[PDB]
Amino acid sequence: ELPAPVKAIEKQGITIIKTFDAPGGMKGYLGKYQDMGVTIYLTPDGKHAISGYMYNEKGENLSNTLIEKEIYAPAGREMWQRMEQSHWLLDGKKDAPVIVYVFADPFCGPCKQFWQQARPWVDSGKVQLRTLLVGVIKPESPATAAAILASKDPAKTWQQYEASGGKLKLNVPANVSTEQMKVLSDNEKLMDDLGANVMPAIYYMSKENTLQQAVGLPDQKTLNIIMGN
Amino acid sequence: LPAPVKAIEKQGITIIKTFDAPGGMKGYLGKYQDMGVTIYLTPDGKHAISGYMYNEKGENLSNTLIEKEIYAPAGREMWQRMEQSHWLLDGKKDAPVIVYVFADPFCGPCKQFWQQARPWVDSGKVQLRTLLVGVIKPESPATAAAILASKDPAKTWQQYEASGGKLKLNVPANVSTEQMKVLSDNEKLMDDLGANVMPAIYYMSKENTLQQAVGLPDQKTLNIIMGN
Repeated sequence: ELPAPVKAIEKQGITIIKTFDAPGGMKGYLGKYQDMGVTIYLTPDGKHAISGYMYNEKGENLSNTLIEKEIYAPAGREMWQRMEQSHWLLDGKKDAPVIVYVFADPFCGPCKQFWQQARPWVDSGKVQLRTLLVGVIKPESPATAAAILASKDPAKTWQQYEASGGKLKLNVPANVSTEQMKVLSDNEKLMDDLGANVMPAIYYMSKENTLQQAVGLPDQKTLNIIMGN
Repeated sequence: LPAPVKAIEKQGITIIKTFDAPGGMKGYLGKYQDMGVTIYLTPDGKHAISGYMYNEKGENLSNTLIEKEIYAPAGREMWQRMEQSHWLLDGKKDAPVIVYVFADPFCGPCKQFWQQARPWVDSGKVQLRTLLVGVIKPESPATAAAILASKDPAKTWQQYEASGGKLKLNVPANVSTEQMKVLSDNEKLMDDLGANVMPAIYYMSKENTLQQAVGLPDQKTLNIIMGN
């Protein structure tokens, strides 16, 4: 179905997703190479095609913009909304401009270190952390997570738990209640879909409104990026 | 962070996580713009290599890892949402290759794709699972609902596509509430997937990552959709 120059580019290992309208009398083709988006532009003469990246007068990489909006953004918007709708615990001001979701377990050492790393931004009102608790690392992870979900102020209990390094004493109930069992079960199902079993599993949005991830304790550059610097 | 890795960070790489690599090497998974990157710290601890690691059998382990950690997760939730929808089966229920397609009764390219798929569907290798929507023409909703309302909706849809839309239908007095829900749910999922042109085709790669094709596929894309 494809113009010959585009078929030649196909043979270099590119699979075509869709056509699109491009500037300057050029027809666009969006494709993938090993799951990375690629853009191809058919020239006006119709007898040549260019595989590469298009830039505009303002210096914007329009090919990256298009690949982000058409390939990556839809799955990211959906995961972001799913986390938004889950039972997360608030850490920081409800009006903090930067939102960060974190999967955490009570017996995760690195989760508490990341909790400490976040304090300067959280305690200044810049970032809110939204924790999705799971109970998967240790045998008592489910009950311990359930005990904090059961407390009168779960979000405050979680802060005390992380700040104290897990030394905070709890009243653990006779069993995980059906409501608490649902929260934990849903949170691990969202964690599984996201592909990280190591914690903290940190999710945040790029300036391009694409979902980004950090797993384990971030280094200084990744931390500063997560926190919106 | 080890100094050679910090130098690579300054080239525009944001690190996601560490991982274990062969031979006393530590791995770092990262991104450059939209691109997944692997970095390997040398045993001496004083050098790092940004690139792709291969094993004796010739597998690109960096690509395997980048696919599993960065790309495979993005697809799963959309895939299950399509599975849970009210799709119509075209082919064997046990066919190993599953292909979802958003389609409208008045989409011309959808019927051409339906024809292209016949060799794989008829062989039992591929099942097409059609998510009907009613968006193209004023009569698209009523016609899609009529097909959902038929005695054997999956068979009516196949006959409808095979006939180029000439198949005559029994039209009901209105769209039922369940049919209306099916059409509305399918249209909202299609919107979330970001493609409004049809056929909008969704399928899984050999690497278990979600892929999309929009419009009538060319020969190479068709072979890939069908699992060749």
